[PDB]
Amino acid sequence: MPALIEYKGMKFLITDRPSDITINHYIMELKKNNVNTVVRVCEPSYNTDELETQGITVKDLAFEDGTFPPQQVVDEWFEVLKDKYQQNPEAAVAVHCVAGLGRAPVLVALALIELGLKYEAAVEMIRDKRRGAINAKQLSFLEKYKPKARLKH
Amino acid sequence: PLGSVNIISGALELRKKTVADVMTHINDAFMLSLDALLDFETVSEIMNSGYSRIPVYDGDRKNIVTLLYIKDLAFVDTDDNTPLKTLCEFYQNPVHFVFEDYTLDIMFNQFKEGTIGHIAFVHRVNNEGDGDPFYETVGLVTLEDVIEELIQAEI
Repeated sequence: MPALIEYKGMKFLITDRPSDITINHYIMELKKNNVNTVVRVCEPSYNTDELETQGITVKDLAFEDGTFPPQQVVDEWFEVLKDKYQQNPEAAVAVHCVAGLGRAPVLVALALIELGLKYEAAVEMIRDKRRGAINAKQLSFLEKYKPKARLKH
Repeated sequence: PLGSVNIISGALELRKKTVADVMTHINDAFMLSLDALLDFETVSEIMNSGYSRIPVYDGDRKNIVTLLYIKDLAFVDTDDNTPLKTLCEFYQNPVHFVFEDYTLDIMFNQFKEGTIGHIAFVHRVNNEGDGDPFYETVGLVTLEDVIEELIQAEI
């Protein structure tokens, strides 16, 4: 289940956890959205070799379920975003937690906030393409997060 | 059928209903577990369910992961006791989800377009249990379900 969020040239594909049963159709959805990197914010539960053969690299940035990402995760998440946009600005970055409803949309929200959107605008933009995509606790920390244009160039 | 009812008029009235009004609830549906083996008893109960598209779940019945088509069973050897997972890993039948408030007219057109197949599963976002919100399947709707709704409603 994909969802393409795009703001100021940056493209995010909020997917769910791919399975070995349907990994082929997951790869085509990535290629259809020009996705080279998949950021996994849940525990690993699928084979990563097949994705690597098709050019899709997988980055593990997991954290506790239903919580807010630690700073080390936020910094690395912004770091990999700045690396991929400079490598190919037309390339989208895929992010997935178990169902693409929690930890993955929160990272996209932080990126949208770092690009100039208020947290309520970022959350609404995500929920416009992904119904029920943030819990109240993760929202309680999105409202306290302070950006500083960490994705300026 | 049903007298060659006007599909245009029938499809218009489908806007007044949603998938939750014609879906088969997950407790009433015939489904297969991913760990099931395709011996003769299993193949027989699939052949006698009358369905051509069998939902396949993993762990919980609500965790639907793929689909089994009767065509996928044509060339299996019931003596081999072939695991259903081995079959599903080969065919990799995709699975598509909609929400309960999805109106039948949009579902009817999406079925006729063939972008998602002819069976759609109905899920909801369960956000009560602490943790990330997760999807929970509650039922399934098919193109045949929409057709008989059109047939049962000729004026």
